[PDB]
Amino acid sequence: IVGGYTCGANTVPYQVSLNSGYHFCGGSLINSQWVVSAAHCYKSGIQVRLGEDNINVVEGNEQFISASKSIVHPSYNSNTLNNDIMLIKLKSAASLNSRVASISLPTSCASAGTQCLISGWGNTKSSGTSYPDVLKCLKAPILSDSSCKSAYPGQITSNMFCAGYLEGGKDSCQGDSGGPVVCSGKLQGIVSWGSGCAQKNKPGVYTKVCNYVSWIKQTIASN
Amino acid sequence: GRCTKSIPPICFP
Ligand SMILES: [Ca+2]
Ligand SMILES: [N+]
Ligand code: NA
Ligand code: NA
Ligand code: NA
Repeated sequence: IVGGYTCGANTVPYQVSLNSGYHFCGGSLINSQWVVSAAHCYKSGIQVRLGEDNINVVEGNEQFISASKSIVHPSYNSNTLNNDIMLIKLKSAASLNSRVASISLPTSCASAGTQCLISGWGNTKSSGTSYPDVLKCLKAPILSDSSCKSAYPGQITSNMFCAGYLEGGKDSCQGDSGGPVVCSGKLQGIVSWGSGCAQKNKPGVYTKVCNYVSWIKQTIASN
Repeated sequence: GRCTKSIPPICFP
């Protein structure tokens, strides 16, 4: 997250870190045994780390649980990034508490201008790299479809939206992929892609979770 | 340029 703030320990209790001997992507806990992340974050060897603040220190409140299922959307397109969503089933259920909590799925899509909370352990610099120990947060609005498409012509599918800013300085960045965009208490987005981070006229692009609620429910029910 | 926000990024020309 570039241009954000330190969230504070466990203030985003649905935020998970996906770990393979290092943090590589975020995710969002949606029930005690399932996490939403991005399709492009799929790999072998995923350990889900719940309850984290400082990802480099065992502070208390962590739960480390292996993925037992990693389910990339069957129609994920790795060149266009359409359908950039993955479900992870945890090998055992997480112990839910005030520091480890699920986030609700949308009942409808969000409107432009709604303020959302974007969070993660990604790079905090728009030029160069700095990876934070503790979770970072950014308040950011949903952009209109027409402005999103103006910024990224021919690339924004019906399963994407833009959020953030156009003046530069505030965005998600590398290492934030897969993590949450939460707007009035609903998981509306998954950090996906952009042209750089925090660049003028190049807002972040996010998977539109409201299009996948039925797919998520059907997939969880069958697994 | 156009890149995913993973470690490492996946980028497109
Ligand atoms: Ca920790
Ligand atoms: N725009
Ligand atoms: Na810029
Ligand atoms: Na259903
Ligand atoms: Na990786």
